[PDB]
Amino acid sequence: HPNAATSDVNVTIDTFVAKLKRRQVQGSYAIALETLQLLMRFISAARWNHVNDLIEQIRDLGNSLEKAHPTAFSCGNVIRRILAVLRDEVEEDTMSTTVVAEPLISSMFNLLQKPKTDYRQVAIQGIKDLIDEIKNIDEGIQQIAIDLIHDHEILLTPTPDSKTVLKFLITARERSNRTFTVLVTEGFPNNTKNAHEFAKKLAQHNIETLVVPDSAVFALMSRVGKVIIGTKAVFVNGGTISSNSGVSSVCECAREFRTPVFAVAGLYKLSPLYPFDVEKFVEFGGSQRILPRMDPRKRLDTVNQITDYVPPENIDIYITNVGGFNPSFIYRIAWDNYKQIDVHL
Amino acid sequence: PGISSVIPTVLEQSFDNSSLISVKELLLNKDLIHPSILLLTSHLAHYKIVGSIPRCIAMLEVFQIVIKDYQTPKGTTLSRNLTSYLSHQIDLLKKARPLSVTMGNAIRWLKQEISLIDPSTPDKAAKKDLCEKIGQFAKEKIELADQLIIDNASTQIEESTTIVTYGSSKVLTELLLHNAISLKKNIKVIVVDSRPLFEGRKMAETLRNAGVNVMYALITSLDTIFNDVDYVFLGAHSILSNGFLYSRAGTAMLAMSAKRRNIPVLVCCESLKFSQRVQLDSVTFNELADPNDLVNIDYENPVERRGNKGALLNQFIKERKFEKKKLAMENKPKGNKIGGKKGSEGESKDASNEE
Amino acid sequence: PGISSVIPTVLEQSFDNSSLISVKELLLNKDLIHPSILLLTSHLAHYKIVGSIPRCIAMLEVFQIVIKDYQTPKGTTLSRNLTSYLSHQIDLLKKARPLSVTMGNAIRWLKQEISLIDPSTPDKAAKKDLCEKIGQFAKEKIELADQLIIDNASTQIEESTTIVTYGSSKVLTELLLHNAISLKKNIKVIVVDSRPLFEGRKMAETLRNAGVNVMYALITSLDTIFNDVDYVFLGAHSILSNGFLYSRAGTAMLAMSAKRRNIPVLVCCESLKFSQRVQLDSVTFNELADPNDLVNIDYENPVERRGNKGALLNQFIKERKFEKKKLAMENKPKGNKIGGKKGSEGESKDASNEE
Repeated sequence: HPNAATSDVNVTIDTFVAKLKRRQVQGSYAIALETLQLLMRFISAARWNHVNDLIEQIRDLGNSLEKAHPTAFSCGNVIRRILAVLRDEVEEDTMSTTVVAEPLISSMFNLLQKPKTDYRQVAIQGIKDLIDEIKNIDEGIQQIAIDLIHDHEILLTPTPDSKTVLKFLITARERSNRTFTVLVTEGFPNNTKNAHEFAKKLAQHNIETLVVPDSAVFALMSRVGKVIIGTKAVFVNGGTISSNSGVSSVCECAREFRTPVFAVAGLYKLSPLYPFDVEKFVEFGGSQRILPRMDPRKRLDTVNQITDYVPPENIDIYITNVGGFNPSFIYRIAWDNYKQIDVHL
Repeated sequence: PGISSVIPTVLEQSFDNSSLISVKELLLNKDLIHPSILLLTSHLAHYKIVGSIPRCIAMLEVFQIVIKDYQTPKGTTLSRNLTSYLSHQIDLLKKARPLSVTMGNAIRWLKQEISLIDPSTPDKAAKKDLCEKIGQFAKEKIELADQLIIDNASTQIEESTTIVTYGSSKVLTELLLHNAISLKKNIKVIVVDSRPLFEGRKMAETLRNAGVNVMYALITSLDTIFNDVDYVFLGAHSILSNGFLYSRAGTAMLAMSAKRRNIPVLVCCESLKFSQRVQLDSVTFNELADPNDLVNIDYENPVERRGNKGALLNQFIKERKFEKKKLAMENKPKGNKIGGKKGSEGESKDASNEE
Repeated sequence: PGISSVIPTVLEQSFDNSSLISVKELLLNKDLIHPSILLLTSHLAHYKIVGSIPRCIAMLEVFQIVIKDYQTPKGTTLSRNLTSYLSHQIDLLKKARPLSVTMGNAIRWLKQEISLIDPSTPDKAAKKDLCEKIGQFAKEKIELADQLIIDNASTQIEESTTIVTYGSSKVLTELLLHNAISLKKNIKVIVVDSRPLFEGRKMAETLRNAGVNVMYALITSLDTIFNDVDYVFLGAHSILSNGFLYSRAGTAMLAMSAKRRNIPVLVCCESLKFSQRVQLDSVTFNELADPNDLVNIDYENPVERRGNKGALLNQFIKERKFEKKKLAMENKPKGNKIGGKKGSEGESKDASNEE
């Protein structure tokens, strides 16, 4: 379905699209919030009474959005979650309208063999619930994080950008008796300013700062205790796409020198799409912030990428609001909130 | 002698194996110091281009110049205070910035030469043959060695080659150029470079000036170009009698990656770069400059800007340290090509007795 | 009221988090305590036989006994100060020897039971049915599971065997005994012991009590031990949210050795022992004990020699510390034998939400 009714029925769809394409919007969380708001708007004014059709429309909407931007996934994920929420309710409803138990929460063979209400209010409530979840993940991660940090241990932190990760760090630092020193890589292309900001914030609280060049990790890794990330996108076979610069090489180094790798994670930040090739999911960067002047660019070839992908061979734990989980296991977690049908929309 | 100590930057709780600062801006210099040494010091202090090989050559040249300028006094003999002078110069160099193994070797050779010629021979005739012999030495233990390296590379490197490197090692540059214009072949040459220095950039520029297809690379994503890459040389500086390489920047990471993915890593060297001293980690003996090299927003080198950065003591504790020289590994750099032609770094000192 | 303070020996520097102190010899307490709990605590503290499997059973038995003895007061209902009593018991237990994962599970179950029948009932009807229920539960989730495990193991052996062993795993003792007796195969058993507590010795004794072909050795004596020999077995205490082997002491090294020397390892587990507490290291929370576990000079346990060592608090600058519970490497042990016969420990919490 195209954008024919979805322009005067709801107000700021075009604005949202613009924000997505031209990157007026800042923050994955913020994107998610915007998506939620859009969904709310869709719900409030428009009337349907027919449910399956509505669901299909929503799927189409989500799909189009996803196709609009091949590396921002939060928007998609939120929509998927909402779909999932709706679907179970619909299934429940059908059984009442018309008027068997499984070994666990979900069966496998049911996919091969043949299997007015205050629903709007429930839907409304769902969005609110989602919003609340998005607001207070940290109040659920807090007492799962302070379960794996000790004394006299060097802590490496590449890509420190989010308000979540910072807060996590702050909570740990509050218990100042717990001894930890912070090494922070600057992150060449984009992370630099952000890294500096993070360092400043650390200093504000009285947290010991060490500013790191990206070439110099091999020289530090043997002294590094525990490594924490604050990723953007979480995946199927265990790996992640992190918010830009210097993560692959770091991970390789860790693997070689055998180093523990923490990752701050959220299930809404987690994607059920499988990454199969480097040739697609890895997002490249601008040469504008490398070298001024364009006449040397005639013969040479500058190669740079913003956000980078991680193979699961390296990271080991995903500290969520639910708990820290294994990378060669997180698929189950995802499926406890997502499906195999809502994949290729 | 001048001014020592009284300088900014803390002692650093992490890494303090060598001292960190010195003499940059000249005032009250002694009335006997040769200007060439001073100028060299001034250069090295804020140097972009040179690293290991050309530095030594420059030093040699300077020494030759000094010798030319020197004549036997009426009171003091030819071997009376020369050695003292040399020592002073070495101390000045050390104060400025720590040195290389090749340099040490050269110094040793000079000392030997001082002993060899007896203080009774005609003075004019003495330095006549001295400067000739030094020139000969330079030709043999550098230029000839370089030639030999080139020829070694020639037999080994295949028809049509993609070569990936890091640094500013002049030998490698020469080799690349040779491959481009002299023997003539297809050369996809990729160079990597870090934040503080622009060695790689400079090399790329040089290659362009000779007309080569180049890819300019950075740390944040090396893998993106390998995952294709077939043959790789590293930034050679100094080998120890273990079988390692005390070398520049995150070359070690690259080497590791190479080891992981298909291919061995290889290095060319001069048969006088070798030491007999040994070490085994990037903590052992660190080569340091000021944490001021990374305050400015990148792009160029001399800029002067206003923004946010400029806090080494101002805010609530802020340490912004780095390294220049690190440890390259052993099991991976299997290739070594020298003045004695061939060998493995596993055979770490099989030419040190042969000399 | 109780007793705190006065602790033996120096507190070292690292691994400073868990309770390791205390009432070893009793001196004044609170006045309504049933002494069976206290006795049990005393036993557990100075125990040299217990190893994961039986402790929980013992605890259950004790609880049963308590229930049987329990008199409901003439005033207040069946659970008013009972909860307080239970809390006190727990506190005592912790003071003596930490609550394990199985113990936690048991506590949870008890709490559930308490909730199930809320205050409204008399005495000899409620507890009559409670005791029976709990017995039935014990019969179900424990003994039968063990039997199942045994029978799984029985098939797991094919033709011709030579094995190396460790640990006071009651189940493993049962297993090996079963092999010896009611399977009559060619079962060879090699035993490894440990200093903190003598489990290996006990195992050996048990083997003897059958008349088994037994070799015996220790943690270090292994390099010669493999010079035909295939199987290796371990006895884990608990598995967390992670799939990591959070068990007793000398396992991990052995496992590593086995991995290195070609033929893999298999461990056995129970379908109640899994936890939602998350950790990936030894340091987080460990069974830490008094250094008196390292005073004796070899051979046996009660000998007491005035040889070379016998002091701790007077030893200025000396940090004698040992660990009891470890966290073994995830990918190393291959097979795990729980209620659902066979599976990879990559399962971790596959039965945790299943409950």
